[PDB]
Amino acid sequence: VKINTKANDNSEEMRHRFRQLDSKLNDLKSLLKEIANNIK
Amino acid sequence: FSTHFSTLVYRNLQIAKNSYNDALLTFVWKLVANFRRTRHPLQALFIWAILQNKKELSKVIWEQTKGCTLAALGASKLLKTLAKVKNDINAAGESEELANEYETRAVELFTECYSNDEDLAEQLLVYSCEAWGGSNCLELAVEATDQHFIAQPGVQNFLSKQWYGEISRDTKNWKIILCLFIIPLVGCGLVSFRKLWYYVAFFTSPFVVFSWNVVFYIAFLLLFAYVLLMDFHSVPHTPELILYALVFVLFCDEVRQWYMNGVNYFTDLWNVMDTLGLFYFIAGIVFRLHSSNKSSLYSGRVIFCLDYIIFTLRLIHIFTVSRNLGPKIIMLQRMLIDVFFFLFLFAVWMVAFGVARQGILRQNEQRWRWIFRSVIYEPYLAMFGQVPSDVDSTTYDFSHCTFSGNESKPLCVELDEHNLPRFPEWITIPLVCIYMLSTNILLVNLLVAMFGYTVGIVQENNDQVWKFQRYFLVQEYCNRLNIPFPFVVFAYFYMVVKKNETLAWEGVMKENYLVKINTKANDNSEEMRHRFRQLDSKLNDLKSLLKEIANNIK
Amino acid sequence: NLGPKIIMLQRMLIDVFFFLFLFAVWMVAFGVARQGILRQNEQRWRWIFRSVIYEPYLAMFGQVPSDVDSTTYDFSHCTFSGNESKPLCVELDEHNLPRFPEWITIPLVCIYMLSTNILLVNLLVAMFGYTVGIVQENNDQV
Ligand SMILES: CC(C)CCC[C@@H](C)[C@H]1CC[C@H]2[C@@H]3CC=C4C[C@@H](OC(=O)CCC(=O)O)CC[C@]4(C)[C@H]3CC[C@]12C
Ligand SMILES: CC(C)CCC[C@@H](C)[C@H]1CC[C@H]2[C@@H]3CC=C4C[C@@H](OC(=O)CCC(=O)O)CC[C@]4(C)[C@H]3CC[C@]12C
Ligand SMILES: CC(C)CCC[C@@H](C)[C@H]1CC[C@H]2[C@@H]3CC=C4C[C@@H](OC(=O)CCC(=O)O)CC[C@]4(C)[C@H]3CC[C@]12C
Ligand SMILES: CC(C)CCC[C@@H](C)[C@H]1CC[C@H]2[C@@H]3CC=C4C[C@@H](OC(=O)CCC(=O)O)CC[C@]4(C)[C@H]3CC[C@]12C
Ligand SMILES: CC(C)CCC[C@@H](C)[C@H]1CC[C@H]2[C@@H]3CC=C4C[C@@H](OC(=O)CCC(=O)O)CC[C@]4(C)[C@H]3CC[C@]12C
Ligand SMILES: CC(C)CCC[C@@H](C)[C@H]1CC[C@H]2[C@@H]3CC=C4C[C@@H](OC(=O)CCC(=O)O)CC[C@]4(C)[C@H]3CC[C@]12C
Ligand SMILES: CC(C)CCC[C@@H](C)[C@H]1CC[C@H]2[C@@H]3CC=C4C[C@@H](OC(=O)CCC(=O)O)CC[C@]4(C)[C@H]3CC[C@]12C
Ligand SMILES: CC(C)CCC[C@@H](C)[C@H]1CC[C@H]2[C@@H]3CC=C4C[C@@H](OC(=O)CCC(=O)O)CC[C@]4(C)[C@H]3CC[C@]12C
Ligand SMILES: CC(C)CCC[C@@H](C)[C@H]1CC[C@H]2[C@@H]3CC=C4C[C@@H](OC(=O)CCC(=O)O)CC[C@]4(C)[C@H]3CC[C@]12C
Ligand SMILES: Cc1cccc(COc2ccccc2C(=O)N(CCCN)Cc2cccs2)c1
Repeated sequence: VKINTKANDNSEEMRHRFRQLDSKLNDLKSLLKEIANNIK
Repeated sequence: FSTHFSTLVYRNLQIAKNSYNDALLTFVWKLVANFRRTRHPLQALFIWAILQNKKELSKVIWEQTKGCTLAALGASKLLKTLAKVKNDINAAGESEELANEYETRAVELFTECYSNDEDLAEQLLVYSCEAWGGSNCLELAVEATDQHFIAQPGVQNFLSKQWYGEISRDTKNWKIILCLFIIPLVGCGLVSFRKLWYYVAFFTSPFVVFSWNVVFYIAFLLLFAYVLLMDFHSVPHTPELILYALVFVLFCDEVRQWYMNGVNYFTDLWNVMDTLGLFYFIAGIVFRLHSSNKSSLYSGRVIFCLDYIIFTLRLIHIFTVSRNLGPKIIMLQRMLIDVFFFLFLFAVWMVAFGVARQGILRQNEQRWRWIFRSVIYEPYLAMFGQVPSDVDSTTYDFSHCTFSGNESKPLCVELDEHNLPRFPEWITIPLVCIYMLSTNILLVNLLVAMFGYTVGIVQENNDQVWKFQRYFLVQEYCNRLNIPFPFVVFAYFYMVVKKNETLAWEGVMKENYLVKINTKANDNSEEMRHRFRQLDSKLNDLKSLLKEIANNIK
Repeated sequence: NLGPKIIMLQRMLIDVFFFLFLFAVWMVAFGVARQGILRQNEQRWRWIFRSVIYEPYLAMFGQVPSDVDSTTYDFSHCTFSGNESKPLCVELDEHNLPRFPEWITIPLVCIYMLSTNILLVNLLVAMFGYTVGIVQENNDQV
């Protein structure tokens, strides 16, 4: 477990979090587009 | 080649070829002259681009040539020789850097090749050149003193396999050395032949020939010493005739070396030493044959003694391949400057002290031998811990000195009106004390410190130089008849009386090496910014589409 | 306290062997040359080795071989024949004067002393210093 923690201490998860946020934003944009299409 | 070839570069190349010349310079010069006035067009283009200092274009052209290691080695040699003639300071760095870069490229490519298949790598190494420069990779690296390429594990392993010959490289040295003495032990399984026929295989190995030559040289030295010390008479006896016979074959080998090579053969120090030793031996024989006159015999004996010193000092050179003493012997020649500095300081102090003491003790010696004896020899002996003496009146005695120069004794000290010595001790004694302090202690300790620093500094690359010299010696031994020294005269007399899969594999490994370099460069892992920019552009496009949809709705 | 140093002691054989090799080469050369140019046909092995090896060996410790200069040479210690247990007398010429020239013997001994007593010992000191510096890293482990 200590070896695994030392390996994971890279702290590169920021890129993964940013990618997840971008995917969520894309999903929100798609939902907004669908709502706009439904309105018209 | 006719028009786009730079005129300045053309003139410089012409001057270098006409002035220095070399096995490769002549070839490139002739090719350039022919084109201006196997065809190998890629090699010609590579040379044209490299002679004009086009690093990137030269690298691009290099990736297309079939023989890449040989081309890189030739390029490094060409750049080094061109820089050796250049006078501009700025270009001297650029040419050296480019040559080093190409040498590194060749080293890396050969390391990649050897790690895949040793046999094919060795075949490529021995692969003869198709008139690229008239030589293969090893010869070009040697002529370009590319020590890195010769010091890498693959070339050293190849040289070791060639050196041990048929005998397996994984054979204990002591076992083979023991088997050398007792012949019948070779039949037994003590010695391997992994690589009757066994005898020929054992005796054709240059290792065994070298060992036998060492044994015979030691025996020759023993015989020489015995003749000098115990069996020297007016008329030479059988042992001295045997000694002359043994020297004759060495003289014949020296003449053969003079014939194969030329005046360049005398550039090396040890060849000069050998020639001087042989000439001294001949002069000693000439003096000795005058049995009637004893003075000639004594002169011949002295000449033989000096020649014996010369012969004996060569063991240091011959034993520079043992792999334990070799590196230290190689480093030995790296400490001349410290010795010269020490000798300079010591000589200055010696002259000053000797002249002062002789002047303040004795007047008008008029004999040169005693002048130098008192001025140089006695102060020189102080280096080893003995005081010059004669500086204090108490220990001085008049029995050893002579008032006149008729006898072979030092001149007596100047005496005053009362027949007492005239020199004052209160300046002589401090003088000798200061001289001893300066010479015996400070200088020796300073020399020790300088030797320590030099040893520390030069240990980094000593093994590389030793490996280069090992290659030289191994090639020298393999090049000659490869016969034991005492039995080479027969070979001389008889010979006088009577007398591309590899390139494709190299290209594939070159492509693999280029791909590896590209991967190493791309390992930066900076693509995250590009991915983020692409995501931002996609988001902007989605926003524009949403705005268009909203506009369409209203 | 002494253990690590004793352990490191066995790490300096190669330097000693190199020093002994060079010293032996020089010793043999100088001894043979001097014996040949001073005396002829000793015929006794013990004195041969005494003059060729032992006396030059003593030069390692700072004493000059001697017998190279005619001034200090005396005939009392030497014997013309080998009956006695003394070194053989130097070869004499027609006028009963020693025959060897000093202008080659003296430089020979000076060069030998310079090469052996000073250069070799200092080189050994330097090699010992380097070896001590290098091997101190893992001596405690051994
Ligand atoms: C005939 C009598 C008077 C001579 C006896 C003296 C021995 C001490 C000499 C004779 C031959 C010598 C050997 C001749 C050949 C070699 C091989 C040499 O080792 C290598 O060649 C290493 C090569 C490498 O791998 O680089 C070291 C010296 C050695 C053992 C010599 C060591 C000393 C020996 C045994
Ligand atoms: C003016 C008078 C005093 C004449 C003096 C001449 C000597 C100083 C010459 C004669 C023989 C020479 C030597 C022959 C052999 C050697 C060993 C050699 O040692 C090495 O080079 C070690 C490195 C290697 O050879 O691989 C260096 C030159 C030296 C001392 C030579 C240079 C100096 C010597 C003693
Ligand atoms: C006494 C007089 C009348 C004759 C002169 C004798 C010398 C010419 C001989 C006697 C023994 C020989 C030595 C026997 C053993 C060795 C060790 C040898 O060094 C090695 O074995 C290195 C091997 C390695 O490094 O592994 C070099 C030669 C040497 C000094 C030999 C060189 C010449 C010596 C001193
Ligand atoms: C650090 C180094 C360079 C200094 C050397 C220290 C001592 C070895 C020297 C310094 C001054 C010297 C002294 C200078 C003068 C004399 C008088 C001299 O006797 C005389 O006066 C000679 C005339 C006479 O009276 O007969 C005997 C030596 C002595 C004590 C010298 C002996 C050694 C001394 C103490
Ligand atoms: C009455 C007193 C105050 C006079 C000064 C006493 C000391 C300061 C003197 C006496 C002897 C001198 C020394 C005599 C010889 C030398 C070697 C000399 O070395 C060199 O300059 C290069 C040559 C070499 O290294 O041997 C340096 C100074 C030193 C130590 C001298 C420096 C000053 C010393 C110690
Ligand atoms: C005089 C003749 C007739 C008899 C021979 C006497 C020696 C056998 C004895 C006398 C005193 C002894 C020594 C007394 C003290 C010491 C120090 C001792 O070293 C330590 O104490 C190391 C301890 C540490 O490292 O902390 C090793 C033995 C030694 C040299 C002893 C070893 C043997 C010696 C020299
Ligand atoms: C041919 C003639 C001249 C015979 C010469 C034999 C000697 C050279 C032998 C006899 C006793 C030996 C010694 C017995 C004890 C020691 C101490 C020993 O020192 C160490 O190993 C220190 C490291 C440790 O022991 O932990 C090394 C071997 C040595 C010198 C031995 C090797 C050499 C000696 C003096
Ligand atoms: C740096 C080292 C290796 C060089 C040694 C320096 C001096 C110690 C040597 C160099 C040349 C030698 C000289 C060479 C020749 C002679 C003549 C010699 O006297 C003779 O001529 C003997 C015959 C006679 O006249 O009776 C006395 C020694 C001397 C001055 C030698 C004494 C010491 C000298 C100056
Ligand atoms: C008339 C003049 C111009 C002749 C040359 C004078 C000096 C350059 C000679 C005289 C004595 C020579 C020295 C005599 C002995 C040695 C030991 C020798 O050492 C070795 O090669 C290995 C053996 C060892 O280290 O002792 C190196 C050269 C050196 C300093 C010789 C180098 C050249 C020296 C200083
Ligand atoms: C003073 C003097 C003069 C000539 C020869 C020597 C002994 O030199 C060696 C001793 C042992 C092993 C090899 C050598 C050595 O290199 N040659 C080549 C010399 C190149 N000029 C001598 C050899 C003859 C046959 C095989 S080897 C010494």
